[PDB]
Amino acid sequence: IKEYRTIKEVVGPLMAVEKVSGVKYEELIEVRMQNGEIRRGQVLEVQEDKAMVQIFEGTSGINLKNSSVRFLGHPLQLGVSEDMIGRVFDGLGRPKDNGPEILPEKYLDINGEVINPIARDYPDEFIQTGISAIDHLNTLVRGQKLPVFSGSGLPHKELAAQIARQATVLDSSDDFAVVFAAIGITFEEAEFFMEDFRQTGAIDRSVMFMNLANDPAIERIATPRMALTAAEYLAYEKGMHVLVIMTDMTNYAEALREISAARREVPGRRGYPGYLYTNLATLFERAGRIRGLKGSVTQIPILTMPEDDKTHPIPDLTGYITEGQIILTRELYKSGIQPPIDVLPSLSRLKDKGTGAGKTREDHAATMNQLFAAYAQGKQAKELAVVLGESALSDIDKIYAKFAERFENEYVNQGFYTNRTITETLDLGWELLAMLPRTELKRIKDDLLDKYLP
Amino acid sequence: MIKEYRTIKEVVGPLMAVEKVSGVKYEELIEVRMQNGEIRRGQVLEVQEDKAMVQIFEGTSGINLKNSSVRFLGHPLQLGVSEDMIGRVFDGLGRPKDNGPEILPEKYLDINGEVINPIARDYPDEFIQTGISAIDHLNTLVRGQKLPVFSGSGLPHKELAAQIARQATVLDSSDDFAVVFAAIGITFEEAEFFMEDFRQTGAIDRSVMFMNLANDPAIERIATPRMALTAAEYLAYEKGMHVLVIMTDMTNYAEALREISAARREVPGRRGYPGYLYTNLATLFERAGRIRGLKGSVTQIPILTMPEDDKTHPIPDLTGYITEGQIILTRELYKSGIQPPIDVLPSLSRLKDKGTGAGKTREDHAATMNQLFAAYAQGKQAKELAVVLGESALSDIDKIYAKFAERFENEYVNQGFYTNRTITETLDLGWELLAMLPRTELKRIKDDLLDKYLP
Amino acid sequence: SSGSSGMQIGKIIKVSGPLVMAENMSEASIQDMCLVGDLGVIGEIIEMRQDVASIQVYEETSGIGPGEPVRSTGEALSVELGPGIISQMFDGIQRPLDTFMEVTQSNFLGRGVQLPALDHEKQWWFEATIEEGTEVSAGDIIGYVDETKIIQHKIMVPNGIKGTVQKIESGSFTIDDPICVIETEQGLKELTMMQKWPVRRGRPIKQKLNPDVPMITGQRVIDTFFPVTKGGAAAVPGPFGAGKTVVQHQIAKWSDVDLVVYVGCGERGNEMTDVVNEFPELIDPNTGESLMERTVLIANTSNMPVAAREASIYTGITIAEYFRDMGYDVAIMADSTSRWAEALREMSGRLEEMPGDEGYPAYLGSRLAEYYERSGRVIALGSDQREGSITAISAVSPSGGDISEPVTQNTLRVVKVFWGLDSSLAQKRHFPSINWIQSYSLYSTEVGRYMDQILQQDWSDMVTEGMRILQEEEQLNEIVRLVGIDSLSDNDRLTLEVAKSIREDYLQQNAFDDVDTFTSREKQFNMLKVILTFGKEARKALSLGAYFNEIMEGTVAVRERISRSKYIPEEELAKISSINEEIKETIQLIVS
Amino acid sequence: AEEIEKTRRRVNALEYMTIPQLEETIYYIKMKLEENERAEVTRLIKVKNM
Ligand SMILES: Nc1ncnc2c1ncn2[C@@H]1O[C@H](COP(=O)(O)OP(=O)(O)O)[C@@H](O)[C@H]1O
Ligand SMILES: [Mg+2]
Repeated sequence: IKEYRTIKEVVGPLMAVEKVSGVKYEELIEVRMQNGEIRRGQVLEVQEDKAMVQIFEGTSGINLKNSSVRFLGHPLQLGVSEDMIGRVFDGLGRPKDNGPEILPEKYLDINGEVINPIARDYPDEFIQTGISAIDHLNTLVRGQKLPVFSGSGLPHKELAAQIARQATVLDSSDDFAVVFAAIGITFEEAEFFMEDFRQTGAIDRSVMFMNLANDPAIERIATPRMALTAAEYLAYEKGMHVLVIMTDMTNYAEALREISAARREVPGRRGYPGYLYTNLATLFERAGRIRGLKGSVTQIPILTMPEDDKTHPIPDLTGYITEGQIILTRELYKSGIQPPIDVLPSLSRLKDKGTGAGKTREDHAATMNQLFAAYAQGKQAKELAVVLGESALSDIDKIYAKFAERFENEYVNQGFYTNRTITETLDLGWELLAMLPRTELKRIKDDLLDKYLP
Repeated sequence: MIKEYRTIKEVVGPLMAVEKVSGVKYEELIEVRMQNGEIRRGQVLEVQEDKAMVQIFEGTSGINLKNSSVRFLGHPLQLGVSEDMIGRVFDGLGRPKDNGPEILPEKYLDINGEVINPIARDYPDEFIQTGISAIDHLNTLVRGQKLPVFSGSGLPHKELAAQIARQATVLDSSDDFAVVFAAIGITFEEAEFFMEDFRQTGAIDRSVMFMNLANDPAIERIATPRMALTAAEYLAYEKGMHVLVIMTDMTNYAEALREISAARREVPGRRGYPGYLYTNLATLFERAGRIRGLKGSVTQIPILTMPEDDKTHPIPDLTGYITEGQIILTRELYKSGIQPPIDVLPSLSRLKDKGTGAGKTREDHAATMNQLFAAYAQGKQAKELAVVLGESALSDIDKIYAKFAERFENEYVNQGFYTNRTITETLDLGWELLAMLPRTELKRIKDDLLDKYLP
Repeated sequence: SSGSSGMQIGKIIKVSGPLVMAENMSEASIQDMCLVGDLGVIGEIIEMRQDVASIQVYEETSGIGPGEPVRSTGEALSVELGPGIISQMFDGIQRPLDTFMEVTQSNFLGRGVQLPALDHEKQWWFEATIEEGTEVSAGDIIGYVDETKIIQHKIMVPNGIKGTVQKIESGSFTIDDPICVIETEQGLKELTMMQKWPVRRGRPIKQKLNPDVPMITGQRVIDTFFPVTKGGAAAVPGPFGAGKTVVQHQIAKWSDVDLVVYVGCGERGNEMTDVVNEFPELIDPNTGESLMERTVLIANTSNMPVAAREASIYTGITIAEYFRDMGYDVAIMADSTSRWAEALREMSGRLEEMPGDEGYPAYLGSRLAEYYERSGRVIALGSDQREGSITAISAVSPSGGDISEPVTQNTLRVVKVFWGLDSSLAQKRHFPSINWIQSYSLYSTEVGRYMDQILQQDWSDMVTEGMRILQEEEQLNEIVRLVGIDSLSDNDRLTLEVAKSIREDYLQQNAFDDVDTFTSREKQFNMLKVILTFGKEARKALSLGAYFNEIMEGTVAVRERISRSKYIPEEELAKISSINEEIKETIQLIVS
Repeated sequence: AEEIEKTRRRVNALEYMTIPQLEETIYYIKMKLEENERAEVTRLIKVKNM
C-alpha cells in the first residue's frame, strides 16, 4: 500500500500532499496523525506530484512533519449486505446501534451510476401510505420522487415517522423495506425517530442512517448517498420495494453551502452553490424503476421552506426536480389538522399511474377530481363568506363551505397514528360527496354515481 | 515586409498569446492564418517585451498553435473608403456582402478617427422635420445631433427608425439624407425589416450599410459601429454629404466589450461591464455634428434596448449622459395601441432651444411644448387618481386635464408609422388639443401670443 | 521511441471535476475531440497553453488522475447524418442508448464506451435519381432512402464537394458503402449515404426567408392569440409545474411539421422514458404509421454529466438542420435551455472565468443568439433551391418564476414569441397556464392576414375583439375588488361573463383529454365565433332595454352547450356553428 | 351615504392595492441589493487575488 510522509502545507480544512503518484480525483485518504489518531479525507483535485485533500474531522491539532497520508485507492464506499435490515448507521455507514459488526457482501461507490433512460420503466404502481390526503389526492407511486414541503415547528417529523411504519405495498409483497435518512438533525430529533421505530416495530423493516448537527459537514452531504446506495442495492439486486425518506433536506443544502465556501467556490443565487440544482438531481433521480427488474426505489425528501418561502432556492429547485409536492401549512396546523396537508398547492404528477382498477378500486380518479373541485369551491366560498358575512352566500355556497369544513376535520385530519387503508379512504370520500346534491357532481359519470354514492 | 511569426504561445477563448515578437504596436491589425489556410483577422490588445496579446474577431475554432502563424499588418484596424460605397452593403469588418464589383478604395482611414476640435465644431441649429410630431415639436431633432432611441425587447423601435429614415427632410432645402446603417448583433428578421423597407423607398440606392447579425461573431461588433461612423465622417466631411447614422442594437455592442473584458480578467465595473465603458461609448456618439467651412453634416440616431426595461441600467444610463437627449419607448403606451409609443415625459432633446423659434418655425413653438408638458404632467397624474378613486373624486378642472391627457396620447402621440405630419400641422393640432382649457390656467404662454394663435 | 513510431499521446497533468489538463497535445487543435484517461472518457479540447490542453470532459472523471494517457481523435464535435437516425434515442454526444444498453449489457450508463451513432451494418435500399455526368454542387440530391413510410431520407451532396457524377446506381447498401463517384478537380471522391458535420458550426444555406406561415399546434390559446410561424422561435418561461414540458409535448404531437427533434436538456429521465413508450403508440389516421417515425430524441438528463447538456442542444439543432436541407419543415424542442446555461456557468467557474450576469459567463447571450439564429425559413443549398425551415421551441426555467433571469431575458431579445406561464393559473388548474396579458407574439399581425385568406373570415378582427375583452376584464376586476360587482353596469357585467366564457370555454384546454388535446384550425374558428356572437347579441339585447339577469337566466341551455363545445368531434363541427342559430333565437325571446 | 362609499372606496383601494404593492416592492428591492452586495464582494476577492 501507499504511505506518504510528505505534507507540503495545511490551510484551514484543506491539506496539500507532495511527491505523490497514482492518486485520483475524489480518491479517499487516511491521515495518520502524530498522536496515532486516524482522520479520513477526500481528494478535491490532483495535479502532477501534488494532491489537494480535505479532512472530514478537520486539520486541527495536526503536526505536518510527523503525520502521514495514506491513499486508499478507492472513493467513498459503502459495505452492503442483506443484514443491514434492522440496523442503524451513522452518516458514513459506520454502525451505531452497538450491535454485531457486518461482513459486507461487497462495496459500492455511493455516487452510484445513472439509469439508462431507455432502460427506465415508468413508475405505474400504487403505494399505500395510510394518509388519506396522499393515498387519494396526491398518490405516491413506486419509483416517484414525492417531497414534503414543511416549515419550522410543523409536524413533518410526525408525518415522516407515520409513513415510515404505515407505508406498505398491497398485493402481499413479502419484501418491502424503508431506508430512513437523517441529515444534520439535533440529538433529540434523532432519538425521536429511533425510539418510535423500535416501539412500533418499524425498525425490523427499516435501515436507518442517522446524521447529527454537530457532525462534520461532509458527512452531512454524504449521508443521503449512503442511504440511496443501500436502497439501490436492496431494490435492484435483492428485488425489494424500497421507500427512502430523507430529512431535513434544508440541512443538506446548508452543509453543501458550507463546504462550497470552504473550497473557496463562488456563491450562486441567494448564496447557495450554482450547482445546487444539479447536485440535488444526483440524489432525487436515483429513484425510479428499471425494466426487467423486480424491485424499485421511491423517495420522499422532506424539507423546511425557509420563512415558508416556496420561491427559496431549496424548495424551488427541488420542485424543478421532483414529481410533485406535499405542502404542510401552519394555518392547518393551528387548526389541529393531522397531518396539516393543504391539498390545493399539493400535487402528484404521476398519480394517474397509481390510481385505477387493479391497483386501487375503479372510482379513485373520479372522486379525486370531484373532492378537489368541491373543496376549492368550498374554501373559496368560505373565504367569500367571512369577508361578506353568511348572508352573501347562496344555498349551495353554504353547504359547500360546510363541506370543506368536514373535509379538513374528518377526511384529512386522521391522526398521526391512524392507518387508513385505501378502501377506507375512498369510502369516506363518498360520505362527504353525499353532502352535495347529485346534480353538482359534474366530474363524475352516472354509472359510478349509481354504484357508490349513498 | 511581410511581418509574420510562427510562435503562438496560448489560445484561450477569443484571446491569443504570441511571443518572441518584436516591433509590434498597440491596436495593430493582425491576421491569423491557420494550418488549413483560413485567414482570421485580429487586433493587438496589449504588447509587453517580446510578447503580445491579440483578440481574434472570427473566433479561435480549430486552431493548431504549433502549425499556425500570425501576420502583423503594421497598421491599425482601418476602413477602405470610397464614393462607390453608396448603394453597397458590407459585413461587420467592411467586407462586401452584396456580390458587387471590387471597390477601388480611395483612402484607408483608421476607424478610431480623431476628436473634433471644439473651435472648428460649429453648433447644430438646423431643425429637422421627421414627420413624427412627438419628435419634431416636443423633443426637437436637428442635423448634427446625437439623439438615441431608448427601447426594449419586443418594442417596435425598428419601425420608428424606419419611419424617420424615409420621412427625414430638412425645411428650407432640397438636401436628401444619405443614411448609413450599422447592424449590430441583431436577428435576420429585424435586419430584413430595414432592408426591405429601404428597397421600396429606394433609399438603398442612397445608402451604405454595415451588417453584423446574430450568427456573426460577437467580437466583430466592437469594430462595426466604428466602420459606420468612419464612413459617415468620410462622406459628410471629405465629400460634403448629409449623413444620417442609424445603429442597432447599441446594447449588443456593450455586450461584446464585456466579453473581451471578462476574457482579459480586467477589473469589472457595474454589472461586469468594463470600467472604460463611458469613454468607449463616448468615442462613438461624440463623432457627430457640423464643422466650420464644411457644408456636410453627420447626424446620429442610435438604438438601444434597455435591459430589464431599466433606465438606470449602465448602458442606457451612460448613453443618456453622453448623447444630446433621448427618445424613450414604453410598453404601457405600446400596449395601448399608441404608434409610436413615445413617452414624452422622460424623453429629452438638448438642442431644441437654438433649434426652433422664429425663422425656422412659428414663434409659438417654444411656448406650446412647455405648456403641453405641464398639462400632461398634471393630466396623466389625475387619470391615475381617477381609475382608483373614481372620476367623481376629481375636481372639474382635473377631469378637464384627465380628458386632455388621454386625447393627448391617442392623436398627438399616436399618428401611425406611415403618416407624415409637417411641422405646421403639428403646431395647429397642438393648439386644438390644449384649446379645451381655460386661459387663466395657462401661465406659460405669452398673452399676446395666445390671442393670435388661440382657437 | 524504442525503435518504433506511433501517434502522439498526451499525458494528464491535472484533474478537477469536468476539467482535465493534459501535456504533450502539440498536434491537437482547439475544439478537437479526445479520449481522456485509461478508460478513454470522451472529452473536448477548449483551451491551449504551450503543449498543454485544457479538456472539457463530457463524462464523469471520478477515479481519474495524472499520468494517464490522452489520445486525440482529430475532428471536432460532430454528428453522423444518414439512414438510421429516425426513431432513435440519443444522449448528448449522439450515442444510441438502445444500443448502449445491449453492448454494455447494463441498465446503467457507464463510461469509456464509444459507439457509432448509426447502424453501419443495416442494409438500406438506395434509389438513385440523378443522371450520370451531371454537375452536382453542394446540397444537390443524388437519390433517397425510404427510412420510414412517412419520411423520405434524401441523400445530398456533402459540403465542399463539387464535380461530376461518374458512377451511380441503385441497390441495397450500407452507409459505409460507396454509392456515387464524383469527379472533382482534386480527383475522384467516393460518396456514401452518411455524412458528418461539426455541431458547433451551423450548416450552410443559400439565404434566409421571413417566416410568414403559422404553425398548427392544435392549442387554442396559442394558434389564436399568440401564434408561432414555421421558422419562428418561441420561449416558454415558467415556474415548476406550470406546464413547460406538457406544452412542448403537445407541439411534438400535433404540429403540422415533417419532423420533430426533442431535446431533453438536463431534465427528468422519466419525461424521456414517457416519450419513447407513448409516441410509438400514437398513430395519425392518414399515414397508418406512428408518431415515433418522424421524431428524433436527444436525452441528457439532469443527473447525467453536466458538460454534455450543451452538446445535447447543439446535437439536436444540427440534426434539425440536416433534414431542413432536405426541404422538410422541422421543429426542435429544447427542455430546458436553463440547464444549458447552468452548464455554461459550471464550466465557467472551473475555468476561473469572470462574470458575467448572475454567475453566468459574459458570452451567454451570444451562445443563445447564435443558437436561435440557426432556425428560420431558409433556402437549402442546391440547384433545386428547395425551401426548408426550423421552428425552435425552448423552455426556460426561471428561478422562482422571476423572468428577470438572464436566460429568459437574453432569449426574449432574439425571439418574437413569448408564452409566459403563470403559477397562479396553474394552481387554479387553468391549463395551458399561459398568461394572456403578459404573453405576446410579434407574428400575430402577419398570421392574421394568412388566416383571413385561408378561411375567408375576419379572423384577425375576431382575435382582436377577443383580446380586447380579456383586457377590459383585467381592469374591471380591479374595480370589482374595491367597489363591488353590484356597482357595475349591466354592459360591464356582460363583458365579464363573455370574458369568463373566453377563459373557461376556449383558453382552458386539457392536454390529457382525447378530444380536447387537439383543436383543428376550422374548429377553433367556430368555437370563437359562437363565443363572440353571444356577446354581440347580448350587447344588442341590452341596447333594446333587456336586463342582464334575464339574459343570463334565460341562457343556461346555450351557455352549457358553448362550454361543452370543446368536446365536439372534428367531424361534427356543424353542431358547433349551429349554436349561432340557437343563440340568436334565444335572446330574441328574452326581449319579448 | 354618498360620502361613505367614497371613503369606503379609498379604504379598500388603500388596503388592497397601495399597501400590498408597497410591501412586495420593498422585498424585491431588498433582495436586489442583497444580491448586488455579495455579487460585488466575490468580484473584490478576485481583485484581491490578482
Ligand atoms: N396543457 C395542460 N393540460 C392539462 N394539464 C396540464 C397541462 N400543462 C400542465 N399540466 C399539469 O401540470 C403539471 C406540470 O407539467 P410539466 O409540463 O411537467 O411542468 P413543468 O415542465 O413546467 O415543470 C402536469 O403534471 C400536468 O398535470
Ligand atoms: Mg418539465
